[PDB]
This record gives sequence, C-alpha cells and structure tokens, in this order.
Amino acid sequence: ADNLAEFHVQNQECDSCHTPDGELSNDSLTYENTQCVSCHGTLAEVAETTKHEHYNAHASHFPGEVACTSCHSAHEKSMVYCDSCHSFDFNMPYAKKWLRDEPTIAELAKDKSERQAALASAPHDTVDVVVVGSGGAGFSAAISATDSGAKVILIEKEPVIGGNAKLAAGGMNAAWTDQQKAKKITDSPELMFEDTMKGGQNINDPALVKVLSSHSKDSVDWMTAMGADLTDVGMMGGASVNRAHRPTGGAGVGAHVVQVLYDNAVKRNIDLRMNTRGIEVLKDDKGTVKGILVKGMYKGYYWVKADAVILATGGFAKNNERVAKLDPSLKGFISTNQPGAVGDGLDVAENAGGALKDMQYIFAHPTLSVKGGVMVTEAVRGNGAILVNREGKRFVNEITTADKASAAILAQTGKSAYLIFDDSVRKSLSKIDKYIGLGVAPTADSLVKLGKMEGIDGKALTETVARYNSLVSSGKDTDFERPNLPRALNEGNYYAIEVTPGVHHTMGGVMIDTKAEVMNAKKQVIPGLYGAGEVTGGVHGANRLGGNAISDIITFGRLAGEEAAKYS
Ligand SMILES: Cc1cc2nc3c(=O)[nH]c(=O)nc-3n(C[C@H](O)[C@H](O)[C@H](O)COP(=O)(O)OP(=O)(O)OC[C@H]3O[C@@H](n4cnc5c(N)ncnc54)[C@H](O)[C@@H]3O)c2cc1C
Ligand code: HEM
Ligand code: HEM
Ligand code: HEM
Ligand code: HEM
Ligand SMILES: O=C(O)/C=C/C(=O)O
Ligand code: NA
Repeated sequence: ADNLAEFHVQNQECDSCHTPDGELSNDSLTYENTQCVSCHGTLAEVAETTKHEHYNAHASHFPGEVACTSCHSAHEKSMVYCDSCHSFDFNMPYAKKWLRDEPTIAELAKDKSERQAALASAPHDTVDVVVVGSGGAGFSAAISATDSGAKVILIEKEPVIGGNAKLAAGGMNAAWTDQQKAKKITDSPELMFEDTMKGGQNINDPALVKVLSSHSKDSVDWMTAMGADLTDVGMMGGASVNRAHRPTGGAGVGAHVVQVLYDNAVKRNIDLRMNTRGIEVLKDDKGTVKGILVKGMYKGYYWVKADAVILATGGFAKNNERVAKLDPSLKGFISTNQPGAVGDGLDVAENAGGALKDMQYIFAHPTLSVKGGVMVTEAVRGNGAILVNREGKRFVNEITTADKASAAILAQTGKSAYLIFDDSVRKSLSKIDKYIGLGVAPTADSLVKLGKMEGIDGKALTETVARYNSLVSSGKDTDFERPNLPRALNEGNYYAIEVTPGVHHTMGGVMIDTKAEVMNAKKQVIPGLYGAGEVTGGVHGANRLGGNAISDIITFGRLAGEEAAKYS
C-alpha cells in the first residue's frame, strides 16, 4: 500500500473510520480517532506492542490524550512528531522525514480568496471569549473565564496540546507559600520582586513585576486546588532563596501542570479545538474586537463571533532567522523549543494594532545536551552540580544568570563544558533519571575513569571535586563566589553531561497593561484584546530568571480570563 487508508480498505469499508455522511467530524478528528481506538485500543494499549528499552513512540512525556492522527494520517504519508527534537530508531508505517513548513501570516494573504468568502458567511459559532494557544497561559485563561461564567472556545494550531509549557522542568517561582513554610524556607513577595528586577537589569516594567510577585502565592494555591502537586521547592539561578516549586521528588513542573489544566478543562466541558490556527483578529467599526478568523487544517477558514480574544501563543525562540536579525550572535544555534514556537501569534497581535517591546532580549540557555540536543534543567546545578571545562576545572559560578553562564561556557575550549555531579545530587532530583534514560549522562565509579571516558583531564578533575567539596564544607566559594553550596559531590558514582548554549525564550513581545489588555504604540487599550504569557513583553526585561516564566503564564493567563469574562 502507498498510504494507511489504502492498506485498511483492502479489507474494510470507508465507514469503518468515517461517520455516516462521510464528512470529517471536526478539526480535531474526534470521531475518526475514536474509530482507530475501537479496533487498536487506547494509546497505552498500543504502547504494549512497541516497547523499546529506553523509548516508546506510544508512551511519552507529552500530557493529555494524544490523537493517533497526530502522527498517522490516512490518505497521505506523515511525520513522527518526536523527530522534531529527537532522532530515535523508529519504523512507523507510511512515514516521511520531519519537515516543518508553515506559511507565515503574511504569506497567507495568498488566500485572500477563501478568506473573503468565510468573512461574508455567518459566524460558525457565537461565544463570549476565544482563547488562542493551549500552553499554560491559554488553558489558565480558558478555565478562569469559564469559572467566571463565560462561554469559551480554546484553539491550538498544533496537533498536540501544551506548547513549550509541557516541557518545563526546574519550577514555578512563588513567594511566601505554604509549601515553602513546610520546608522551612523564609521568603516574601518583596524579595521575589527585587531578585526579578535586578536579574532583568532593571529594564522590566515594575508594574508588571508587582503583579508577578503579589499574585504568585495565589497562583500556586489555585493550581493546587485543581489537583497540582507543587510541594518540592528548589533553588535556581539568580535567586536569594529557594522558591522554584515542582512535584514531590523534583519531577518536571511542566508536563504535570499541563496535565492538571487539561483534566480541569475536560471536566468543565470546554470546547477545545486542535489543528486550528488563529489568523486575524476582527474588529467592528469602532475598533473593538468582534471575533477572530481561524484556519482549520481539515475544515478550512471560518470565523467565530465573540466579545473578546485572548492571545496566549508563546514566543519565537524556534525561529532562528527572526532571532538572528535581533541578536546576530545567536545565528546557527540549536533551540530547546517545540516546532511551532515561531512568533506567528505576535504577527496576529501587531496586525490588530498591538505594539511590541523589548524584542532584542533573547534568552540563550547555557545547558543544552550536546549529545541529545535537548535542554538539561538548571535545577541540576541548583540542586548541587558543578561545571568543568575540558581541562578539568571550574570556570564559572554555576548559579549565576543565564546570560553570564552562556558566555563563560562558550569561552571554554571546544565551546562546551560538562555538568559533574554524584548520586546524592541524582537522588535529590528525579528529573535527572530522565537524562540517564536518554543516554546523555555517562557514569563511572571514579573521576579518573569518568574523565578518561569523556576526554577530560582525569587527575585535574579529581583535584577540582576535592577542592569544591572543601569549599562546600567551609561554606564559602572563594574561587567563583557561588552563593549556595547545597551538597558535597561524594556519594556513590559520578556522572558527566556535555553541555553548550541554545536558543530558549524570547523576553520581548506584545505590550500589555496590568489587566493584560493589549496596547498600541500610543499606549491606548485595544478593547476586547488581551495577551498573556511568553507572547508578551515587559515582565522579564533584559534577562529572565529561571522559574519566572511558569509563574508568569499561570498568573497572567488566569487574570486575562477573568478580565475578558467581566468585559464580556
Ligand atoms: C524545554 C523548556 C523548559 C522550560 N522550563 C521552564 C521552567 O522550568 N520554568 C520556567 O519558568 N519556564 C520554563 N521554560 C519557559 C516556559 O515553559 C515557556 O515560557 C512557556 O511555555 C510560555 O507558556 P505560554 O502559555 O505563554 O506558551 P506555550 O506554552 O508555548 O504555548 C503556546 C501555544 O500557542 C500555540 N500557538 C501559537 N501560535 C498560534 C496560533 N496562531 N493559533 C493557535 N495556536 C497558536 C502554540 O502552538 C503553543 O501550543 C521552559 C521552556 C522550554 C522550551
Ligand atoms: C485512522 C485510524 C487508524 C489508525 C491510525 C490505525 C493504525 C494502524 C497501523 C499503523 C497499522 C499497520 C499498517 C501496516 O502494517 O502497513 C494498522 C493495521 C491494522 N488496522 Fe488500523 N488503524 C486505524 C483504524 C483501524 C480500524 C477502524 C480498524 C478496524 C475496523 C483497524 C484495523 C486494523 C487491522 C486489523 C490491522 C492489521 C494488523 C492487526 O491485525 O492488528 N484499524 N492500523
Ligand atoms: C475508500 C474509503 C474512503 C473514502 C472514500 C474516504 C474519504 C475521505 C475524504 C473525502 C477525506 C477528506 C475530507 C475533507 O477534507 O473534508 C478523508 C479524510 C480522512 N479519512 Fe478517509 N476515506 C476512506 C477511508 C478511510 C479509512 C480506511 C480511514 C482510516 C484508516 C480514513 C480516515 C480518514 C482521516 C483520519 C481523514 C483526515 C485526513 C487524513 O488523515 O488523510 N478514511 N477521507
Ligand atoms: C492510539 C493511538 C495510535 C494508534 C492506534 C497507533 C497505531 C499504530 C500501530 C498499529 C503501529 C504498528 C506497530 C506494530 O504493530 O508493530 C504503530 C506504530 C508507530 N506509531 Fe502509532 N498509533 C497511535 C498513535 C501514535 C502517535 C501519537 C505517534 C507519535 C507520537 C505514533 C507513532 C508511531 C511510530 C513512530 C510507530 C513505529 C514504532 C517503532 O518503530 O517502534 N503513533 N502505531
Ligand atoms: C511523543 C513524542 C516524544 C517521545 C516519545 C519522546 C521521548 C523521549 C524520551 C524517551 C526521553 C528520555 C526520558 C524519558 O524516558 O522520558 C525524552 C526526553 C526529553 N524530550 Fe522527548 N520525546 C518526544 C517528543 C519531544 C519533543 C517534540 C521535544 C521538544 C519540543 C522533547 C523534549 C525532550 C526533553 C527536553 C527531554 C529531556 C528530559 C525531560 O525534560 O524530561 N521530546 N523524550
Ligand atoms: O529548568 C530550566 O533549565 C529552565 C528554567 C526556565 O526557563 O525558567
Ligand atoms: Na516575551
């Protein structure tokens, strides 16, 4: 057979997969995926038949219910979504090599044609609020508007939910929580605000940073009431005390928080549409929002009539061409992001009149795995790991800010460095087990052996760990001044992870005020239009602290949903 449908119709009728009239149920292909499942079983049952020791196409870290048509199309060859970040040995029937080629909003002008007919038609749906983007900000705003009494439609352009938010690892910053008090940490919204401003070189908008610090406990309480586990609190770069919250044991905050938000939307019967791209915000004759034109992958163009539109589309760190125009030093670097994080949401916001700010400030995360090409969390250093160069020595304060960490690594021989830690660090953070499963953390029972394995001077590395453990012991790093020294590297085996910098987060974006209303260049509100999460600029200034973006999307998403519901 040349394709999956052809294969099955050798022994089955068209209605084994299609509805009685044959039309596709919707852009999420709900009815059609139910038919795949009635014969093959759920995703978990199929995964029983495709096990591999350390990976499995049908059982991954992605949260929610991943549709089969995400990777298996019927009438044409299709791509394995996992190939956008990894290179596992896979053999999916009727596959083709991963290639992302999505037209820009500008290029979709070509469809003037079909777009005009859609806009001349009656709205396909009439609701109060439309949220664009199924990341942490978009789910938060959809739930909060629904709880406030508004009828919502939430759209996602990708086949799977969660965007970059489902990948988060190290934590969600918040201050003065019940969770901190239980671990005996002392902190305050005032200290979180100060760390944040100084971390961002005082470019941040102070009014947005106050919303960030003052609503932070409330956002952790809201998530926990909905079923989240945020009881583990860790340290991240540039913070005065531990304040990065995550599940018990040090698991990834990201996949868990998005699973909780998805379960909660499903319980409220929230109309969630996949493979549906927001294209153009529509305004009436007095310039207030009247709806949004969308492009359904399977259904075509249509518009939804509504009082308010909330843009929660995330950043553009996967778009290296746009990144390089703003920061020529990052051209050619690998990204940590999902394949659709390209900035099309920003183009939608600007075409609607929104102005942008702080676009030149791009976060380069210092520690991508050279071997695996994926982010390695900053919590590995927060929980006690060190960095060494090819000469076997320390060269930087490992919990300094992302900008300084990346420069110091690129100044080392070969332009990369190695995280070094032991089994005490490994056991304090369950996420480290995931790196070991991926095959990017070689280990040995002595540093001489480890060094020999990875090309690091063995006797210098042994001396380096011995000296660092003495500094931990006495409580002061006189070589590089790391202010937090939580563990000696001396329990069980040793591990090494080769790391180098990659493109990760864009701190600029659409201008919003403290009620998350989008503004134009004269600082006027555009009525009915909201922005929440990494699509916005002004919260993080010149350098974002680790843990502050998950805090941002929950706070600003929830706020935007409440404000849109009230507005109408
Ligand atoms: C690997 C990784 C780990 C991270 N770890 C952390 C952490 O531990 N702590 C932290 O503070 N931050 C962390 N960050 C940053 C944080 O996860 C992101 O800043 C956050 O994902 C922004 O969430 P969001 O809701 O704004 O956008 P996203 O979560 O990116 O979601 C936006 C969604 O919008 C959809 N979308 C875009 N354009 C359109 C359109 N036109 N129509 C419809 N849908 C559209 C996208 O496809 C996407 O699904 C991490 C980021 C990554 C990549
Ligand atoms: C879009 C929907 C579906 C998907 C993604 C899917 C997936 C697949 C795949 C990947 C294969 C292997 C193909 C090959 O070896 O070339 C397959 C085979 C098969 N499918 Fe489907 N399927 C779908 C719908 C269905 C339905 C509705 C039925 C039954 C009425 C069905 C019954 C089977 C059977 C019987 C086989 C042969 C192997 C076996 O006996 O399990 N499938 N399917
Ligand atoms: C000869 C039998 C079939 C006919 C005439 C038929 C007809 C069609 C048509 C016309 C479309 C496109 C609809 C649109 O864009 O509006 C479509 C799409 C689709 N069909 Fe079929 N179909 C048949 C068999 C199957 C089978 C056997 C399966 C599953 C194994 C299947 C699953 C799907 C899916 C998932 C889509 C969405 C797009 C894609 O994945 O290619 N169909 N079908
Ligand atoms: C319940 C949902 C799904 C169904 C029913 C389905 C069905 C199947 C079947 C029948 C096979 C053939 C394996 C065999 O029989 O040896 C297969 C293989 C495969 N599927 Fe799916 N699939 C689903 C979802 C997905 C998703 C979401 C993805 C990607 C994230 C995916 C990617 C693949 C890959 C890569 C293979 C080949 C596995 C390997 O080489 O180890 N599938 N699928
Ligand atoms: C269904 C699709 C995917 C599968 C089956 C998969 C598989 C895996 C596996 C086997 C690991 C090692 C640890 C573990 O066992 O969980 C892993 C880790 C990782 N993957 Fe994926 N991957 C998928 C898609 C992606 C994509 C598209 C991205 C990036 C946008 C990504 C980012 C990462 C990261 C950052 C890690 C490191 C460990 C962690 O943060 O938990 N993965 N993945
Ligand atoms: O876990 C991390 O390395 C990323 C933290 C962040 O981007 O805030
Ligand atoms: Na931003």
